[PDB]
Amino acid sequence: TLGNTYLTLADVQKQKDGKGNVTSEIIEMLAETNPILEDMVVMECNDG
Amino acid sequence: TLGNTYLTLADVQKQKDGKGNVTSEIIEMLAETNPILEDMVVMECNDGTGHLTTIRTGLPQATWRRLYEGVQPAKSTTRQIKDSTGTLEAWSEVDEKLVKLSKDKQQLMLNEAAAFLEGMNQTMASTLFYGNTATDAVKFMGLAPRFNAYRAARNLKPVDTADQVIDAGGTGSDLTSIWMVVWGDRTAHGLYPEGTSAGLQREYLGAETKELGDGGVYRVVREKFEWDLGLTVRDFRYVVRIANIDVSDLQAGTIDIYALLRKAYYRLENRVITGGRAALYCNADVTEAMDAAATPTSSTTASYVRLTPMQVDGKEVMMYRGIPVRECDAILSTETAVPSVA
Amino acid sequence: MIMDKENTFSYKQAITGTAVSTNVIDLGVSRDIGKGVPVPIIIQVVEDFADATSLTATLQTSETENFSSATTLATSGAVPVADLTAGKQLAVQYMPLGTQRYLRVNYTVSGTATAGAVTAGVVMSHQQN
Amino acid sequence: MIMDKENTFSYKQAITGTAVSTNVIDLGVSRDIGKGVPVPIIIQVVEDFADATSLTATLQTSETENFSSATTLATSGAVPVADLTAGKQLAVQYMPLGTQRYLRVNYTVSGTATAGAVTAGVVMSHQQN
Repeated sequence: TLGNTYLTLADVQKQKDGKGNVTSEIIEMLAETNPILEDMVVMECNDG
Repeated sequence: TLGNTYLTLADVQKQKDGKGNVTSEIIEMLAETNPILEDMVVMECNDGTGHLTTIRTGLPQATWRRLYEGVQPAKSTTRQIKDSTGTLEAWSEVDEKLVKLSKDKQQLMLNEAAAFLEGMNQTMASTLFYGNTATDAVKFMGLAPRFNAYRAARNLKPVDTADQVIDAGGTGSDLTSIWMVVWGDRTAHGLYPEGTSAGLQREYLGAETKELGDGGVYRVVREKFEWDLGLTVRDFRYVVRIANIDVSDLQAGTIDIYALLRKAYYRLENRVITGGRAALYCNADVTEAMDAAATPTSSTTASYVRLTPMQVDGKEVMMYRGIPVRECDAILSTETAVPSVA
Repeated sequence: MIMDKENTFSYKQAITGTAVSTNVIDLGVSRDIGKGVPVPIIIQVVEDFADATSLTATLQTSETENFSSATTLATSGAVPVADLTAGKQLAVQYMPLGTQRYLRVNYTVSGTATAGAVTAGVVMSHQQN
Repeated sequence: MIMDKENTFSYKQAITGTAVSTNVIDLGVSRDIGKGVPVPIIIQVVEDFADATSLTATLQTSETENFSSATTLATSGAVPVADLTAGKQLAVQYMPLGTQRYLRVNYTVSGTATAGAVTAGVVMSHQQN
């Protein structure tokens, strides 16, 4: 069954233009913006 | 049994003036302002069998790997959607002797060229805004048919084509819509088919022969105008529509135009983060309503704006939130009742 | 959709009542199409429909110019009345396999409608969305 | 052909009785993968059928692992056993449109069979003549 685990051949066919080359420009349409991880301060625990 | 095939004596005569020369000034009361034909981006379709776009429709679900435990790999689940062009073309034979006889050759031909160019621009804009191949076969796809369904109870960010249409009222015969198209490369653009030249073309073929079906023969001159394009909204995230705008209520102010506009620019959810050139298209009636809401007369019930005595005239609405609001003579105020996606 | 005359089954043909495609394609010799490079076709309803129960647009082929040896390359099936809406692609996205000299489109409607139209043919690039 | 393991419905499956496919290709997202660039498929019968009578070869698609309610995207019809030899294709060339959530192949057979097998699955490029 399945078919969702590894990068199957159908997906590779879908990821190329009609000229037969892989698509450089992929529309994301599911990316999100989250600047919490951008403005957050982080430093090494550096302890026990 | 007919005489409207080509330009004749009567037409050039009525194109003349009292002085006796072809006029350089014809008042075009059928001319239109069609800004979208100037703010659009046109790029070649060099992808074969029409331009193709690759949506992404899912992302992996990573796992917190406790040490010495295996992680099952996942994949990027994409999806594709392709678009096509559609051509417009017009011709004009004007009986080369006739244009020779009229003194102003260039002026006469320029008058006819402007006429053809304006008519074809009107058709291009009208079908760019409402062309639906699902009812006309040959034409390309406009922004209207791709969005003719709204999510009734909107979900926050499962962005679907029905998730970018805000509805308020309508359900009559006064309906209209407002547009928000991002004119950029990976936003939306005009595909001219591979090999086809870009934009409205023009070919002064010159003199011809026009052989009749009874042995008749006389020179003609033919000028050919051609244009094909497709709008290919590659990411409907960059476009949002507000439909079912009741013109009666819009002028009566019963519906809040600015509440809808604010519901846009947030369903748009883009150019508030990233993107390219933006625009906002609506007819004269809608902009009239916006200017009314900016500087209100005894406007229904409430407006929440106070004005000064000198601030009772009101400017034109112009740039809304930094988006240049362009008025286009193609968004009809007699739209169809865009239905709920249920 | 870059349609084209001289390769069109029917341009804006009305569907009301049982009838066939106005134009019948003729490929010179009985050679094949569906094989090799895909050839998109759209037997698609253009204008809405009426009380007719169903519709059975089939892609019949035959060696003779007049179709006395019917051969179904692909069938729309008995599509119900509700789905006879504009933009409904009633048959396969691409040209089926086994094209003979001539091909027709056969419209078999359960009952007769007061409305209904179809523009069927081969397009340069089938337009999605 | 370079037909591969994963997106493959059945590999030399006998389905001599009235069985169904085994490898139900499941996709979490309704991609409806047929759109745009095509994807070749085969339901070619791989070894002959002896005593069957019909081999309705539906391409049922549903929205649950178990196909509680399924949708047909390609049906071959009641193909008589006289044609169920090697290479007898049973549906269209490329991927259809409407693959909502899950995809399994049905093999409704009129009567039982003593021989028969198929190799339904996705193929990178078809083989013709």
